[PDB]
Amino acid sequence: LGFLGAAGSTMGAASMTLTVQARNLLSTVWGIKQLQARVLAVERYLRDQQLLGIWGCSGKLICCTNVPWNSSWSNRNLSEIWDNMTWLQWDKEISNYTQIIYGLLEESQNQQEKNEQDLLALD
Amino acid sequence: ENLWVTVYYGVPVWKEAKTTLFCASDARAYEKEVHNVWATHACVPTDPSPQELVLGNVTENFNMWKNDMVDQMHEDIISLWDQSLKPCVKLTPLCVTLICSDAGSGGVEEMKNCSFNTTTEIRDKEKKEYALFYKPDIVPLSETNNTSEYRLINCNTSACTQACPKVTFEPIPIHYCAPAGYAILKCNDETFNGTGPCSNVSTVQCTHGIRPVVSTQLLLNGSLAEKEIVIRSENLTNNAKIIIVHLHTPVEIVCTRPNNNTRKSVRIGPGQTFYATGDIIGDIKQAHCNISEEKWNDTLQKVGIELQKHFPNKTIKYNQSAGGDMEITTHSFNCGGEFFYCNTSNLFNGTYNGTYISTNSSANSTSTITLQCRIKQIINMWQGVGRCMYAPPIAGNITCRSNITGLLLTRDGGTNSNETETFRPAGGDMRDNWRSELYKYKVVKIEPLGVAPTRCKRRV
Amino acid sequence: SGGVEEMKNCSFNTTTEIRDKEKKEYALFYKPDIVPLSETNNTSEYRLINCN
Ligand SMILES: *[C@@H]1O[C@H](CO)[C@@H](O[C@@H]2O[C@H](CO)[C@@H](O[C@@H]3O[C@H](CO[C@H]4O[C@H](CO)[C@@H](O)[C@H](O)[C@@H]4O)[C@@H](O)[C@H](O[C@H]4O[C@H](CO)[C@@H](O)[C@H](O)[C@@H]4O)[C@@H]3O)[C@H](O)[C@H]2NC(C)=O)[C@H](O)[C@H]1NC(C)=O
Ligand SMILES: *[C@@H]1O[C@H](CO)[C@@H](O[C@@H]2O[C@H](CO)[C@@H](O)[C@H](O)[C@H]2NC(C)=O)[C@H](O)[C@H]1NC(C)=O
Ligand SMILES: *[C@@H]1O[C@H](CO)[C@@H](O[C@@H]2O[C@H](CO)[C@@H](O)[C@H](O)[C@H]2NC(C)=O)[C@H](O)[C@H]1NC(C)=O
Ligand SMILES: *[C@@H]1O[C@H](CO)[C@@H](O[C@@H]2O[C@H](CO)[C@@H](O)[C@H](O)[C@H]2NC(C)=O)[C@H](O)[C@H]1NC(C)=O
Ligand SMILES: *[C@@H]1O[C@H](CO)[C@@H](O)[C@H](O)[C@H]1NC(C)=O
Ligand SMILES: *[C@@H]1O[C@H](CO)[C@@H](O)[C@H](O)[C@H]1NC(C)=O
Ligand SMILES: *[C@@H]1O[C@H](CO)[C@@H](O)[C@H](O)[C@H]1NC(C)=O
Ligand SMILES: *[C@@H]1O[C@H](CO)[C@@H](O)[C@H](O)[C@H]1NC(C)=O
Ligand SMILES: *[C@@H]1O[C@H](CO)[C@@H](O)[C@H](O)[C@H]1NC(C)=O
Ligand SMILES: *[C@@H]1O[C@H](CO)[C@@H](O)[C@H](O)[C@H]1NC(C)=O
Ligand SMILES: *[C@@H]1O[C@H](CO)[C@@H](O)[C@H](O)[C@H]1NC(C)=O
Ligand SMILES: *[C@@H]1O[C@H](CO)[C@@H](O)[C@H](O)[C@H]1NC(C)=O
Ligand SMILES: *[C@@H]1O[C@H](CO)[C@@H](O)[C@H](O)[C@H]1NC(C)=O
Ligand SMILES: *[C@@H]1O[C@H](CO)[C@@H](O)[C@H](O)[C@H]1NC(C)=O
Repeated sequence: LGFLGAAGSTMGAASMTLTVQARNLLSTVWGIKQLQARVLAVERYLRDQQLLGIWGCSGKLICCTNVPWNSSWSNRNLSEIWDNMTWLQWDKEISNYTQIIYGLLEESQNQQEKNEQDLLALD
Repeated sequence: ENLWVTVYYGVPVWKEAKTTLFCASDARAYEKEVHNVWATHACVPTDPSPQELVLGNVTENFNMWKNDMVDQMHEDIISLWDQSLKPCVKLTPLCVTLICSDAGSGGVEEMKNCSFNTTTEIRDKEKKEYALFYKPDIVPLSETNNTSEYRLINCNTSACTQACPKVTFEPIPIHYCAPAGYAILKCNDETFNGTGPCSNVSTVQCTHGIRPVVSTQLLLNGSLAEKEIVIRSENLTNNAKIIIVHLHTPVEIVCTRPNNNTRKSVRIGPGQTFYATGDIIGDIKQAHCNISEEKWNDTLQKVGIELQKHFPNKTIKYNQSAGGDMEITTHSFNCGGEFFYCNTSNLFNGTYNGTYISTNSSANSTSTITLQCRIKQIINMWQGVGRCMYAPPIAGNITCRSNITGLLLTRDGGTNSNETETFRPAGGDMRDNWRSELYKYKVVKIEPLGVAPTRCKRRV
Repeated sequence: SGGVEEMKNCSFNTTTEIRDKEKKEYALFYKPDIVPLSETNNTSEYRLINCN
């Protein structure tokens, strides 16, 4: 499947297709407009890569972070989320809470890296 | 146990954004040595395999009136049109007073002779030359009852930049392709009313064939419908919003012209030569457009029985345009490099009261509808920033075997207890044609990042 | 009327929308923007400074 093969499919079945939607992010009168759009696409991909790498999840598609999830954010059972819902309604009802989640991931990565350098220096 | 968040990359979630788009043209448009006006040197070619993938169970809202590709297409067309008249002949030494008479013995009652003097390739020598300018391009400057002094119309306001006699106004199709990281959602619902949700959204990269035809008050060549006649409007409440009728069966329309002599070449300096209208050989006739009678009659009957759904107990009427000058009240287009401005008095003369009339006569197809009209040569289009041209004439006769696709209508303001309202045709802004050809598509941006709950524990 | 020092009238002629006909106009140009081109003791011929 090419563009958006599982944009409405099963949540548990949409985790087998993240590669094809991530493989294609880069592939005078109009000598400046396409240049600006192409540089903007490059910085969009680079911002995404740096935001992945800032919490220790670079080069790995599905990465895991040890920070917990509060009950005031979603309060919904996992089984019917992963077997009934889609991605679009999740982005509809979670996107207002994303900044504090990103801050929590950044703080957890900072704590993990500081324990790592403390363990490396103490040994 | 408890929920721990995990980050996901490569997630199919969407947002609405406004970005610039590309071009796409056929492979046959690059072998032409006439260089066209758009798709030879600027726009990129496309692959001969447009891949389209249908999505499963997604419903997406569409709003064709608040769109970004219509404005971007209009700006690209305006900029590309202004950039194609810079290395061309400028008619600045043509504002000299003209002495104009009837077109010889037995005048044609439509053109004036308009002999003048002009500067040749030598800056000192001047020579007397003649042409045959059209009547709507001739303005009588006067201080008394003088019937021999005339001048050109575009010397009064701004510029006289002639179009180059190598490019053509042929509307070849183009396709719009979204850039990297963006997609185009296209709605395949046949009962799409213009605004609202759609449940058969398909994701595509490049659009279908769009012909940027220059037309007002009536739609030329374009994409047909699928099932029935479709009404497009945003409110259908006031009388100041243009309504678009999208048809299903085409009606044949032709437009002809009598003969001319040739392009008389007149020099106004080093290299800058312009082609004016020469003589006229043979008898002179009128430039008319023919439309079939019974096809137009039952097509308007189909529009009536489909438009009666939005007005249950009201009869519909049609009449002339709601006043104005030549450029807005007449159906205007171009063919073969020559422009037409034609009266629509005999097409919108009727009414429908809800009772259908069947036309079953095989021998009645001989009767036609004729639209008599004149020809202009200086075009002031785009309602400003148009770079006022002077279209060169064509030597022989021309034909306009065309096709019709849609109609542009506008309701009139009624009175008290007015159960019979009228629908007059009107054009106006240029964005309506490209908005009618871009109802399906909507640009969309994908965000590959996401979060999800699971039981993943990263090992230390 | 008056003296109006440091300004001069400096009426000229210019082309209309017709390249053949020309019409007379007038202004009030400043003194340092006016240069006396001269081949004799003519006290009426003046030109614009930046046309040089
Ligand atoms: C809506 O759709 C219709 C049909 O698709 C379009 O009609 C076509 O319009 C184009 C131009 O607008 C026509 O092309 C012109 O045809 C002229 C006559 O063609 C006959 O003769 C030639 C030989 O001379 C044959 O090859 C041809 O098969 C026909 O038998 C030509 O004389 C024209 O040549 C001019 O252009 C070329 C290239 O620019 C120049 O090199 C020439 O010197 C000359 O200036 C031109 O090729 C086409 O014929 C029409 N189709 C039909 C079926 O008639 C409408 O234009 C389109 N749009 C609108 C608004 O209605
Ligand atoms: C427009 O006027 C010009 C000049 O009055 C006409 O040119 C003359 O045409 C006659 C033919 O009837 C020639 O004998 C002359 O030599 C022409 N004079 C020129 C070229 O200076 C011209 O024919 C008129 N236009 C029309 C359509 O009749
Ligand atoms: C020069 O252009 C102006 C417009 O900028 C003309 O003014 C009007 O032009 C229209 C179009 O022909 C006429 O219908 C009006 O009667 C004109 N006058 C007014 C007051 O609106 C102007 O007439 C043009 N110059 C000449 C000599 O015709
Ligand atoms: C045209 O410009 C030149 C400058 O390139 C003028 O030359 C000098 O101008 C100053 C300013 O008035 C005078 O004081 C000098 O005497 C000029 N000559 C030299 C050799 O410096 C020139 O005068 C201008 N033309 C006219 C007619 O004034
Ligand atoms: C779309 O969702 C409905 C809702 O359960 C489901 O029945 C259907 O199979 C889904 N479509 C696809 C292609 O999975
Ligand atoms: C144009 O120039 C010619 C020069 O031969 C002159 O005789 C004529 O009077 C001028 N004016 C007109 C209106 O022809
Ligand atoms: C959606 O459009 C595609 C286009 O080919 C068509 O095949 C399909 O049948 C449409 N969906 C429905 C439910 O009709
Ligand atoms: C336009 O539509 C809105 C809501 O769809 C409505 O409130 C408004 O009255 C309409 N405009 C007119 C002039 O009726
Ligand atoms: C159309 O407009 C004209 C304008 O005067 C009016 O007289 C006429 O009644 C209208 N309706 C029809 C059906 O002609
Ligand atoms: C169109 O035709 C009608 C009747 O034939 C006529 O009254 C009118 O002046 C014409 N022109 C325009 C611009 O409506
Ligand atoms: C409209 O149609 C009627 C009926 O055939 C006819 O009498 C009339 O002349 C036509 N034209 C106008 C401008 O009313
Ligand atoms: C008009 O031109 C076409 C070809 O473009 C030709 O077939 C037709 O015969 C011409 N009309 C006349 C009256 O000769
Ligand atoms: C218009 O209709 C004619 C005959 O009905 C057809 O040959 C022609 O291809 C149509 N035009 C377009 C652009 O499809
Ligand atoms: C300026 O041009 C006009 C043209 O109408 C001419 O009559 C006049 O002699 C010229 N010179 C002056 C100094 O006004």
